[PDB]
Amino acid sequence: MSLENVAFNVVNKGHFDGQQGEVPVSIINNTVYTKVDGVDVELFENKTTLPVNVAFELWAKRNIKPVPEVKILNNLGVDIAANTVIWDYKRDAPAHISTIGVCSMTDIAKKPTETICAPLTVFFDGRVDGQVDLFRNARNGVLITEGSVKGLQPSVGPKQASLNGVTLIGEAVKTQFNYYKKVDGVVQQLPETYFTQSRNLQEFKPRSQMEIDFLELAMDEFIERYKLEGYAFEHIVYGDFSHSQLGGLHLLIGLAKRFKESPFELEDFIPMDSTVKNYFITDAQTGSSKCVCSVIDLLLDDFVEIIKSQDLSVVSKVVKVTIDYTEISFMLWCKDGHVETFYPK
Amino acid sequence: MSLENVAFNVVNKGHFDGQQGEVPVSIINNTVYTKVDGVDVELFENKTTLPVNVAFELWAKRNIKPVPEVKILNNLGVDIAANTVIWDYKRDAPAHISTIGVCSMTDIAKKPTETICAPLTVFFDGRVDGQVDLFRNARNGVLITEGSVKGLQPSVGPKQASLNGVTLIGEAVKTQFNYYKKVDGVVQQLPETYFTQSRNLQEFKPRSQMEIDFLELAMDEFIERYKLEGYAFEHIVYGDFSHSQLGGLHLLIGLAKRFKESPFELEDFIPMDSTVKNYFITDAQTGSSKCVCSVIDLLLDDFVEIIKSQDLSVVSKVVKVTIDYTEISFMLWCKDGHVETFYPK
Amino acid sequence: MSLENVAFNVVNKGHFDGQQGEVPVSIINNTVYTKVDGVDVELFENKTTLPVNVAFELWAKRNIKPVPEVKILNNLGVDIAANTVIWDYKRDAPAHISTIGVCSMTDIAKKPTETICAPLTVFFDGRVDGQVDLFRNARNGVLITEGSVKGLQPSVGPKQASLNGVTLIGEAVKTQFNYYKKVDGVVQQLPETYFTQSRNLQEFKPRSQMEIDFLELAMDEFIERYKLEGYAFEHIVYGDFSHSQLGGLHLLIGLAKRFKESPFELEDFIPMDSTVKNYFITDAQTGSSKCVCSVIDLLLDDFVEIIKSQDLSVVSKVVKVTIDYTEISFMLWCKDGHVETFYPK
Amino acid sequence: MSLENVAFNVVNKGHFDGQQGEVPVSIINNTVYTKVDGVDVELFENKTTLPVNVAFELWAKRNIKPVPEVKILNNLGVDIAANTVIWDYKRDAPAHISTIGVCSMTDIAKKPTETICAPLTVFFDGRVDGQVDLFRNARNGVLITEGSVKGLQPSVGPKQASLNGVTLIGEAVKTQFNYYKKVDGVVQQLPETYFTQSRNLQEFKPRSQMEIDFLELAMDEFIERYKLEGYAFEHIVYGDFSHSQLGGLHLLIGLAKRFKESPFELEDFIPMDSTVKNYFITDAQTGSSKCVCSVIDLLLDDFVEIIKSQDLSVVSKVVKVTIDYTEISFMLWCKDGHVETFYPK
Amino acid sequence: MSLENVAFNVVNKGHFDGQQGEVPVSIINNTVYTKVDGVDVELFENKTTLPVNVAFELWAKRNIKPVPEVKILNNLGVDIAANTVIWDYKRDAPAHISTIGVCSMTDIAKKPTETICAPLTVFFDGRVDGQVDLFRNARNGVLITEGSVKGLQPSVGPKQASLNGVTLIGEAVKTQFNYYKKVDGVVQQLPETYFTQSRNLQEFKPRSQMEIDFLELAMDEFIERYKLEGYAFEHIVYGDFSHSQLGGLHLLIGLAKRFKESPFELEDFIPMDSTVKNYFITDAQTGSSKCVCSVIDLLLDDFVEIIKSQDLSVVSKVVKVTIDYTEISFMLWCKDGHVETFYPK
Ligand SMILES: O=c1ccn([C@@H]2O[C@H](COP(=O)(O)O)[C@@H](O)[C@H]2O)c(=O)[nH]1
Ligand SMILES: O=c1ccn([C@@H]2O[C@H](COP(=O)(O)O)[C@@H](O)[C@H]2O)c(=O)[nH]1
Ligand SMILES: O=c1ccn([C@@H]2O[C@H](COP(=O)(O)O)[C@@H](O)[C@H]2O)c(=O)[nH]1
Ligand SMILES: O=c1ccn([C@@H]2O[C@H](COP(=O)(O)O)[C@@H](O)[C@H]2O)c(=O)[nH]1
Ligand SMILES: O=c1ccn([C@@H]2O[C@H](COP(=O)(O)O)[C@@H](O)[C@H]2O)c(=O)[nH]1
Repeated sequence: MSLENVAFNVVNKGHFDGQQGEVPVSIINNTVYTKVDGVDVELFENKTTLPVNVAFELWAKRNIKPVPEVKILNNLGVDIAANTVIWDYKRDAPAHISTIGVCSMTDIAKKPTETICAPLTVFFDGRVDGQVDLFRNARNGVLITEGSVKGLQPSVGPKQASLNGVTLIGEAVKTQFNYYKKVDGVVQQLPETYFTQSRNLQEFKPRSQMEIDFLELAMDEFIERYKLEGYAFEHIVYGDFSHSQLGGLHLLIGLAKRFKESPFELEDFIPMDSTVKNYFITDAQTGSSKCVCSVIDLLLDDFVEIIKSQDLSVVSKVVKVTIDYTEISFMLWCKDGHVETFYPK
Repeated sequence: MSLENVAFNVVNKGHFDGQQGEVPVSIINNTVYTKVDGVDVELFENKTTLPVNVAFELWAKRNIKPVPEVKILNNLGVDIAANTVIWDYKRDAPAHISTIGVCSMTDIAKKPTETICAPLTVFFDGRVDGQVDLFRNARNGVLITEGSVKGLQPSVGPKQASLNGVTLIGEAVKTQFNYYKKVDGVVQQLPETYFTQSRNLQEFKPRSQMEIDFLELAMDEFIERYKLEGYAFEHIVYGDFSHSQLGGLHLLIGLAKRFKESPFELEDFIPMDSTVKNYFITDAQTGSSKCVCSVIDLLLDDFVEIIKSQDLSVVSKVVKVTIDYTEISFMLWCKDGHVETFYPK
Repeated sequence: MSLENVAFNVVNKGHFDGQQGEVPVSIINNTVYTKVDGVDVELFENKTTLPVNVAFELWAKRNIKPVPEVKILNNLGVDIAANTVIWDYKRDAPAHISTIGVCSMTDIAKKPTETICAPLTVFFDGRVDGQVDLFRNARNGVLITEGSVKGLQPSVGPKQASLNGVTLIGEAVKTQFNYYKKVDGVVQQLPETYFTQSRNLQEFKPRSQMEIDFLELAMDEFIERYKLEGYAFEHIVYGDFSHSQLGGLHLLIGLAKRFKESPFELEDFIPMDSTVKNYFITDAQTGSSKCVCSVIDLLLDDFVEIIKSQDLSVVSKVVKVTIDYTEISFMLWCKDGHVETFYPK
Repeated sequence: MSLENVAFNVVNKGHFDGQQGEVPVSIINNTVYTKVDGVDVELFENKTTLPVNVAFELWAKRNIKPVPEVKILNNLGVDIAANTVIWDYKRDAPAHISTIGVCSMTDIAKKPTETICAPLTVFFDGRVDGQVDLFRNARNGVLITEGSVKGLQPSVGPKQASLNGVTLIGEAVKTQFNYYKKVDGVVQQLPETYFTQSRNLQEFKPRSQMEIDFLELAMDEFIERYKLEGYAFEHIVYGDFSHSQLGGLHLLIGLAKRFKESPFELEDFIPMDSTVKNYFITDAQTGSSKCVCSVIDLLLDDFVEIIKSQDLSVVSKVVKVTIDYTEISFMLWCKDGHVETFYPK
Repeated sequence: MSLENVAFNVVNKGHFDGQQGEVPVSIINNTVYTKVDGVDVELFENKTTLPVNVAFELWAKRNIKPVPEVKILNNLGVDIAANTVIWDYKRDAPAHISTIGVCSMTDIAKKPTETICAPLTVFFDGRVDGQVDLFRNARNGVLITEGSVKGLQPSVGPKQASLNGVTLIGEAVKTQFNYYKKVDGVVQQLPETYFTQSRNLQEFKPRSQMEIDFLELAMDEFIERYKLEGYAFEHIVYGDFSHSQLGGLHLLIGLAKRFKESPFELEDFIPMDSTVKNYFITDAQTGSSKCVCSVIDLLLDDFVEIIKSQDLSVVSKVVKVTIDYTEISFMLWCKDGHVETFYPK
């Protein structure tokens, strides 16, 4: 292993591919350059808190197959990955602080069977040879596979996965994984869970007829068709832009509908991958704004199921919803048997 | 006050909100990070010339209500703000070098009544309690209010204001201010003035029928309808792209019309907020370019009034137009009683 | 806890003392400044690989009582300290990567009784209340005390200790500790050991009559008086400067004698605290030099005991000597029953 | 003015001398280089908080004649210098944040007669032509001269001054100045004052017979000869190294006597020029140490006068002594009519 | 070749030694670290203008045998070295900008026989096999050897050379070289030359009886013994400290004599190796100072020969003296047949 060999692979293979060779490398400030035909070409700018030459090596060795989105791994308590780097593209940094068998500066072990790895919840990838059996022996672990594992009940994960920073539902490649988890040598039954949909504002695409209806129909028409009167969708989902403080607007599909008609600014003041996102939102059309607007991307059909499964008889309470394998707390406010607002915290 | 408490407020409230608490903070190079669930998340990248921890505190304490655009405050001679930070989003830096009662590293005073503040033109905000009366006592000051001030004649400011970096005409919030100014204890009569419209190229929206006509009609049709023959609109407003040096094109609406049909590059080589902007422009379609193209965004109706109020009998002269409370100099070139060009300097 | 409060303590108490207060702080590049009467004064320059604000906090909280030299702790396998920072003054950095109950960015636990601390060999300091009993309960640990511990046999440590970076034999303060060690809940019997003396070239002071004799007597006289003929002291201790490659010179006292008569340069190319030190040495008088000259500071009486306890009948072999609780390997070369050279590796 | 012209003067004249010319300059990180015969030579490393090219210009234009030590100017309330830079060699930075007529980035005025300079206490140097008369007209100012000023009573300053960072009593050049001060146009009578002597530990030289006696005589002999029994010189001046906490040792001459016999470490944790200095002291011989040891360098004859002019009848009190034109507070502790300790704060 | 292999050699061999291996390396800012037993140890701090990883490689590959001082190579017009790095310890940087066969980022050729090397004056080292014959074939070159070269007349170089930054007259190693030079394929006759002695102030040691006499005798006694009256040694060599501007003092031995009696400060404002050095000198005893004091270190016997070989009949003139193979210009000032001053420029 060598910095110059890593650069050679990046230049010739697009990432670290284990090829032999070296190229000349310059490091100046926080950027790595290589000399290409007499001129310097930037290969990598370190945006991490690691040393530039270390971040470069971890970046070059990132996993380039579809992998679980980082929010899923965090929610499952994954501490470290077995013999790979999960690159966190939202943070432009490794998803995990340490490595196993990846890099001499960051390795805590060469193999996940060493004792130092035993207390950590290690992520194992059943697509790599041998890792399923390592999971059967590991004390703490999470395993994904594309198919069945003998003697283990799977929990079916989300349909989408991350490929080189692109979140997608795979058609030429499988992105739908079974999930398994062990704690202290004991296989866990992962809970029934909803999954977030991981869409974004500018390219929001509906994924069900109900979501199509939400984008196509007027507000009162949609709530009428699906008999959603009294659940405060006008506030919660569509948003209330009538006052200086922006009311509601907590579901991504609701932001998408407003955005497609009228633009607004979202300051992502904690920029990481998480099931619930908090934005400093400023509506450009009205001047309505809100410092902390919590936003979750559930499939609209799923959100309706959740809200229709709540008792509306109490002024305020916390509602727990298992999402992405974690319990998300929602604030439910009601008045006279109707929803006033309902937002994730 | 404390760096870690500022970070706590940013993480939990989107900005500094006076809440008690602390979170762990890392500073590496010119970026501030906080540790969130075992990983570092970037909270702020310093693009200012202040120390990173100082810029972070001023940024977190920026004013998040609608405030006058920085170009107005500069034109009014404002030196410093009373108990707030005006963040200059065009420069990504504070609009003013010093503060009053904001930050221990940058404070020159805790209250604007101290003698050190007397010679400075201090900006007071009548929406904050007590500040109107501070203005009545201050030696040098500018005061904005949303309504009347007893015994003071107001100057009506622009319709738009800046909210979290978004320039807008408020509908749910008031952005139209009265302006007052004192110099050496004496209230000034602010001059009659036009106002720039603060629009941008990509999202340019007409704001009058004349501007609608400009975008909808052909060049000769528009000049004919409003009887503008001989005022060189073909050159000044529409632009002349026939030669290697780009001719004219000095009004934003004229750039907008060309841009909507044909893209071009504008290098903003002095990136700050100012009434007149200078761009290094390169027309992609023709290759016509100009190193310094001065561009002003007046409402088209206002620009027509201005140019029709000039004598066209002289080869060249400087025309003074009060705009944004400042005197803008225009170059007027005429030949045989017609305009040849007319551009701001 | 807060950066500004740490700076307040540094300015007012010389280190972190738990006092309430704050001062204004600036961070620019890798240096921390505070404003003192209108000007900036540097408080700390980060020479560590930690973030500047983190290194500053660990530095301010360094232990300022006599503590074991870092080489002893390393040799004893200490991984982390209980509720203190051992500052490594040779590296100008913390001696240990993590902390317990010191600093939010670096803490792995608030108390050493947490499970995450169990596999680490934690250093406990019996001078601090409660820590002896924590040692009795800890799974892995090293404990120093100034006196007896009930039911535990002590190993008497070196006479000297480090106080604010000053290695000294205490007269007004106790620097002589008893040592105890536990591995997996079992108290260890620490081995019989020599100790290095931790002296330096420029201020080398003899500590026994034999060392006095070495500095005072001529080479042949000293070897004769203590009947050291055939042990190659002429080479090993005095040094051989007759060839382009410097021969021998492996004991600090031998460097001291040459240095007091004739100066030379020692490049400390791995600058850390360790029992054996390696120097790139250049003799200024002769031009004799050697890239790797291993140097150990044993009391001369101790080194004579060691070398007189070796068999000299073999051409070459590795000799193991327990020093500072670790086994130091020496290379022993002999010819015709006499030493040729003998140096630590 | 130009960066490259400044570098030309530095290379050819040792400082800025107003010569015409330019040399090639490179700025990389915080260091300025120039190319000299094909290689880069470092000219200046910025240790200030100013921009590297700005600090370089102020450094090159530093005053290279004898000037008052910075501690005197600070004590006199000087805010800024007229047409010069006082370089603060203890901080390796300008003594004053702003300049007058020195540097375009830092100038607040070109001449001290401008209104912006009126509220500042401006330092004027009577050796420069015209500055005495500027002082007669300035509202706030301090003036030094080498001789009489018509109609103004002088206060005789210290014998020593700073020349290129060297504090000296001039023999070939005059370092003894008259001082004058104006506040709001009114000449002040500067108070009777002692002066500190500005000596250092390693090169401490006695400057009176009493100081000679202190270094030459034994402790009891000296106190006896000058009849100083009961004034706790044994504690205050000689120092008490018998306990873990170092007792007393508050006069530089007392540190000098110990240091000449036995070395110790002084951590200067607030590194600036000031009348009273605070050190984190560790005595190497005994291990006695103290986190905050306040140290003042008075001429011993002066300190005896001060302490013999105090009432010793009270347990504890604050004693005010005018020194370097400022009031220094001393803590006086007495028991049964004798001094227990007496130290500056 | 590889960064990590270079670090391995540095850690294990003190410099680059061609050994196989790798160690983990971190680069942060301008410093290279390696992890040694769980902690980071600084290996190299870049003070050059090259990229940190490039400077590190050139530093590790520096020549560690005695080599000509850089001032000699510069004076001989050497542009580049054949298959080695001459490290310039005065500048802490490579003596030459480019390399031949050393480092991929800096190499301009792998062998000096390539056409790109033909116009450069390449330094060849006859101690390395094959390089003498390369010199016979090179178009432009300088060759040093320890002995005779067939068919070439040598010029005997200085007695001293640089070994790892230590300038010395070798006793165990040869530092006295023959010099040869070729320009456009033609061997040059190097001129008769004096050599500077390369001594320093603090450790100045006389090297002849005349120099011994200078240090031992009083000023008038020495000038009398060697009949030097009228050559202004009182001014030129001893220095004149009677006025605010320091007079004379242009020979290092003269600085040494003053320094041994009385200290002064020398600011080396162009820090590089050169035959003539310019210092900003401040005399601590008198306050006499001079911004540009040119200082040359000739053996006193040599300087007397030079000055006694000048005509003293003219007010002022430039005197050319071949020194270190270059022509040094001296200013000679005379009055009434005696020297007034005589200093190098
Ligand atoms: O985690 C949070 C906290 C607040 N809010 C929004 O901020 C306001 C909180 O009001 P209050 O409960 O502080 O009165 C509401 O508009 C709510 O939608 C969120 O979206 N998420
Ligand atoms: O402040 C300026 C200066 C120049 N120009 C443009 O640059 C050219 C100036 O020509 P001249 O007056 O230098 O000949 C014209 O095309 C004019 O529109 C501007 O827009 N603004
Ligand atoms: O760890 C080491 C390795 C080598 N040397 C010195 O370097 C030389 C090693 O020679 P060799 O055994 O490589 O032939 C000897 O002078 C020896 O003293 C040391 O001091 N320490
Ligand atoms: O400004 C200060 C404060 C304390 N000390 C020293 O620190 C100790 C203060 O003790 P106490 O008054 O806090 O008990 C004494 O040894 C005293 O000499 C100083 O020198 N200067
Ligand atoms: O290259 C130089 C230039 C000047 N000086 C010194 O500076 C002064 C130059 O005076 P002047 O010839 O500028 O009058 C003299 O003291 C002279 O010794 C040098 O040493 N070297």
